[PDB]
Amino acid sequence: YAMSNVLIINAMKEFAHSKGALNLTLTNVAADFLRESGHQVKITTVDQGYDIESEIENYLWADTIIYQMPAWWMGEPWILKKYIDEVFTDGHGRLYQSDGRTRSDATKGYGSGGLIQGKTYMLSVTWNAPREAFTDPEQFFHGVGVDGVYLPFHKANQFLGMKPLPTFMCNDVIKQPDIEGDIARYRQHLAENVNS
Amino acid sequence: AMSNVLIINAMKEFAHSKGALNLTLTNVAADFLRESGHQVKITTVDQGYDIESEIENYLWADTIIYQMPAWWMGEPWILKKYIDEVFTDGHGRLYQSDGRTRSDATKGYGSGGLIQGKTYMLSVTWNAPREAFTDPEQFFHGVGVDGVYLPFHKANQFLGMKPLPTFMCNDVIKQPDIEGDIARYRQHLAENVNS
Ligand SMILES: Cc1cc2nc3c(=O)[nH]c(=O)nc-3n(C[C@H](O)[C@H](O)[C@H](O)COP(=O)(O)OP(=O)(O)OC[C@H]3O[C@@H](n4cnc5c(N)ncnc54)[C@H](O)[C@@H]3O)c2cc1C
Ligand SMILES: Cc1cc2nc3c(=O)[nH]c(=O)nc-3n(C[C@H](O)[C@H](O)[C@H](O)COP(=O)(O)OP(=O)(O)OC[C@H]3O[C@@H](n4cnc5c(N)ncnc54)[C@H](O)[C@@H]3O)c2cc1C
Repeated sequence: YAMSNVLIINAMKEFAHSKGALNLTLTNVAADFLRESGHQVKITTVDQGYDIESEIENYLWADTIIYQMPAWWMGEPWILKKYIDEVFTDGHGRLYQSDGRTRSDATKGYGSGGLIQGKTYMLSVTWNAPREAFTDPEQFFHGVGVDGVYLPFHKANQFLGMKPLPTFMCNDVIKQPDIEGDIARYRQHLAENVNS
Repeated sequence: AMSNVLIINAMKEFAHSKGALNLTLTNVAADFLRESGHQVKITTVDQGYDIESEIENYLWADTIIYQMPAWWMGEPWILKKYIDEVFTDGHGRLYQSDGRTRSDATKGYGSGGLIQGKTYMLSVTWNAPREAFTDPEQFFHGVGVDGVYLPFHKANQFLGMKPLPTFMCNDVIKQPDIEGDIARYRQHLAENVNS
């Protein structure tokens, strides 16, 4: 005997042709909308630094983890890979227990040794690439979709026991900025997938 | 005319990874390739690097081999940092654009590379068993090692390069097999890197 607890991990970074403003904006849009909607929200700003232990506790507290990030060389910026390499690993015993296999039947069960089953996660990504690069079979990603491109990132999260919510993506963000459209679409996405 | 080979060793001592298998395989490749007549250069990512020198190394190389452990389903963060710095700073030399240099912006993404003709190869070490990649009911839904490494492949292909077949060692923690790893890797190099 409110709404779901949400942790937003903002992986914005000012570097070369990325200035981090779109990712900061979408982080704030989600935080404000979700809070308005009744969710408690915590925000981690990766590039600013973080306390590994606190982050592990944040995952345990969260019902849903949103990764807000730009696309850097087809995936997460290095700062976010460092964050999971530190946080997930140090989370051994609390976020996951094992690889889910037995030495007895070693070919089976990989990825079933998580401890945070029940929690969900969602990718919110920003790309210079057009949406068609992911869906047109003759284009760069051979039709595998955004979730095919992010398959290893998805699987790192699923190894802990989590399941994904549908991915949100903004495309052509450099050549054809559409902040108003991004915000409207994102609010709609959050209303459908994160609010319940 | 054996290919110039750049080996990028992304080993890192951290938590349960001691880096020894990746260092061993880096050496196995360097020695075998040198004996076979290739010029070889080695970048040890965790020990540090000069970005300009690395850009020059890619231009020098005919084939780039990434020797790396699997960390959270992919490359260690140090190697993602290496490409985020080197590939980006290499704009104008390693790649020119995203390939959309004419009116039709929904098309051509990834065709703006500059190092077409060069090849790259992944040499990876995993605790996961080989069946996790191939058995359709297992974790990776049968997409294979190259499906798991899709984004890393595509980062390299955006520069214009094409892959050689991937080499993988599996169950490296619970069931080490250094002798087998070495024999299999030499065979893989002979078939794919030697010409
Ligand atoms: C190293 C590196 C690698 C990359 N690799 C890839 C890749 O592999 N694939 C790919 O598709 N892209 C890639 N890019 C592009 C990258 O994805 C984009 O730069 C990033 O998504 C932009 O997000 P940002 O938060 O940095 O926004 P910013 O760069 O700050 O802003 C982007 C645009 O949105 C506008 N904007 C942002 N916020 C607001 C606001 N609140 N109001 C009005 N306008 C706003 C800005 O004015 C600007 O026009 C890469 C970039 C770098 C630096
Ligand atoms: C943060 C982190 C995340 C990880 N994520 C994943 C993952 O998502 N998926 C996955 O499958 N695995 C993962 N692992 C496991 C990781 O892939 C292995 O630890 C790595 O491949 C081992 O390679 P290494 O070079 O560090 O070897 P080491 O750890 O140094 O050695 C591995 C074994 O090989 C032996 N060995 C090495 N070289 C020799 C030699 N020359 N002679 C005799 N014996 C030798 C060692 O004694 C040891 O038994 C992760 C590990 C870490 C630390």
